Formats: sequence, structure tokens, C-alpha cells
Amino acid sequence: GPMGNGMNKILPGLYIGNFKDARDAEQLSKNKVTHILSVHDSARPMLEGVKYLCIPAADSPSQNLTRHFKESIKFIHECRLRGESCLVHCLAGVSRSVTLVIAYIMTVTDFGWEDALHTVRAGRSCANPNVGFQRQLQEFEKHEVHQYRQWLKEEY
Repeated sequence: GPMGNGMNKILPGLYIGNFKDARDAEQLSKNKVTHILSVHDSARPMLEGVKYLCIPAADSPSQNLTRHFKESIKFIHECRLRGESCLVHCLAGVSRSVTLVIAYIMTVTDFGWEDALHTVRAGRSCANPNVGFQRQLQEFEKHEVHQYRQWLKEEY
């Protein structure tokens, strides 16, 4: 489906889904999601029992997401380090949320963005950052990921 078939586990304690999955109490309970990184235009805290990170961003190649990589990675990582689960979602769980999760995967591995995307697609086939985000990711892979990797290693 163009918007997935429900939230999908990408890494232990890390899921991606659409705006609907983000409201799915049972799905959230089953997956023990206690953290939600909402990245879409109307992103704001919604449910109880959940720590939110809301990033008002549009799914446009003009939308800068790289600037949100650090805070997104920190949110996700501290959640996972505490043995908790984080759901990263946008409207369809195809471009925005996927881009942030790819950035995270690249930072906790030696993966380039395409290998990271491959990792995401294995869990959520509809994953497909818009061309602009791929560009930003490509850039991230070229001149910053090495920098981010050191950061997490030193910070955690």
C-alpha cells in the first residue's frame, strides 16, 4: 500500500508508520511504543503515556530535514537506550519519517543512505524519501554522517 499496512519494526525499539498507526492504541500497546516522533505539518503531542518529538515539516524537496537529524537521532537513541520503543511517523510513513529513520540507521551503523533505506524497506516496503530528501541524505552520507557517528559514540 502507498501508506503501508500498519507500523513496521525497522530496528529493535524503532517503528515507522502513518498518521493512523500513530493513533492506534492497541497497535501502540502491542509494540510498547512510549515515544513518538511526529514529522508532518500538523505535528503536536496527542496521546497520553507518550513522549513526543514533533517536527513541523513538509514533504517537499525544499523542506530541510537534515537540520532535524541531530535532535531526531537523540530522541530515538535515548529512547532505545532505555529499552523503550519509538514510532517515527508522518502522514504516509513514506518520505519524512523514513528520512529521519534512515539518518538514524546510518549513524548507528556503517551504512550509507541506500543501505539504510534498504534496511527500512525490508520492514516497510513503501519507504521512499522524496528526491530532495535523498539528496540531503546523500549529502549527509558524504560530509556529516562520520561526524554524527563520533558524536553518539562520545555522547553515549
